[PDB]
Amino acid sequence: REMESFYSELKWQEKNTLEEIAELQGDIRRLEEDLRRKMMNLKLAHTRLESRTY
Amino acid sequence: CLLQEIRQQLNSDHRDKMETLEIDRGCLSLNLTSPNISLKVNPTRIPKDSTTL
Repeated sequence: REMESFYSELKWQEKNTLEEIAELQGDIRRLEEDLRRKMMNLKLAHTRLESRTY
Repeated sequence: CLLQEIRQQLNSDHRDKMETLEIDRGCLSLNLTSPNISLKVNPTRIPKDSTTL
């Protein structure tokens, strides 16, 4: 009885940890795409300055 | 003679303002996803002209 209670609890914690890992991967890829979008805005500002310096 | 010289200087000033308007309209027309954007070398520099308003 004691052994099977502990076994059931450990699988429930396995389930919740796997769900958290999946949703944290989704947030990681959203952060990673917003890095490149901000790089695009940086390129635009640099070429506006060097456009006006002619 | 004096009027000829004054008109020469005003012609030069008009040319400068037309070229200025043209470059500023191009800089406004640029946006995202445009094929001319890039990271520019030293974009925060101040050139030798450096006129104030």
